[PDB]
Amino acid sequence: GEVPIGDPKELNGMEIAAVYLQPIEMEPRGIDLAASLADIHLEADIHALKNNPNGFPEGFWMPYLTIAYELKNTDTGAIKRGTLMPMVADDGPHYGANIAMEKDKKGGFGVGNYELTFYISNPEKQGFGRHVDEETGVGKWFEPFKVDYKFKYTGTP
Amino acid sequence: GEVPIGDPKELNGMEIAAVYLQPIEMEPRGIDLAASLADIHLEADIHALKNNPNGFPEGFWMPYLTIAYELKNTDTGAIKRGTLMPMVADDGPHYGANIAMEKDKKGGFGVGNYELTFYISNPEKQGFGRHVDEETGVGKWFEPFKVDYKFKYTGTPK
Ligand SMILES: [Cu+2]
Ligand SMILES: [Cu+2]
Repeated sequence: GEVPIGDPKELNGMEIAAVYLQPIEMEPRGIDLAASLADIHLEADIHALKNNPNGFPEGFWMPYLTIAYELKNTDTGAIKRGTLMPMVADDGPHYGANIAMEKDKKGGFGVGNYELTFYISNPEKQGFGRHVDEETGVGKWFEPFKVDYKFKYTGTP
Repeated sequence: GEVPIGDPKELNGMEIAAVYLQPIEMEPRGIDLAASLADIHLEADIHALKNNPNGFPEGFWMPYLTIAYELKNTDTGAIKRGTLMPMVADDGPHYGANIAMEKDKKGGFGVGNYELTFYISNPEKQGFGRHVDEETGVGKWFEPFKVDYKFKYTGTPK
């Protein structure tokens, strides 16, 4: 039961898609917003394309990324920011966050039209290395980038 | 190319293999022992088995693991320890380190008989999360564990 967000993008060797579903319970506790405080779980699905230039096998999950988001209700003008955290669910690893929409104390994050932006930086920021020898080496990582989606939020699932 | 260390182990929903190669030039610089100062590149290859209890599809690389190693020359008694760091090569991600063997004059790390031990802790130690709700959740992570290999080190591959 995942709601697609906008259209997926292909860039920097990766497919980058967004979905939301109902709030989830994550361990370790005290990091992700508690399920009962949230209205959605937002996920970024990020996997390697064919011929990924940093050596990741097609379809592999892209690990050690730093991902921030911005969510804007274009009807009300309300904007929030946060980060997506790496975690695993029954359908495998992803980057996600529980997010208050209707339940956000500030208001303005209810049913309506939204723009979602991911701000993504490469794994080296988190100490992940790459071979650069002639035999087994791989190319440079992408510079930090953003991807943008548009979607209708129809209410908490 | 790659020299296999011992046999791969299937444990805790993962296949856990060890290999060594020639020393590898890594980026970013300083993230590991310089290739020129090393004799081997030690790698741990760790992927999900079928029916992985923590949600990982078969074949996927297991990320965010903490992998400490101990390498012991059982002939000489020489021991060294370190950690294998996550990185990617043209055939995919793994955990690795450049290691001085003959070049290490602080111990007897020459050609001979070795025991290699990996001490492996689960992704939660590095902040990686898991769903635990009924609908989308996965099983509990393994407690820290060790795997042991024996091999003959014959010098840098060439
Ligand atoms: Cu999640
Ligand atoms: Cu390596």
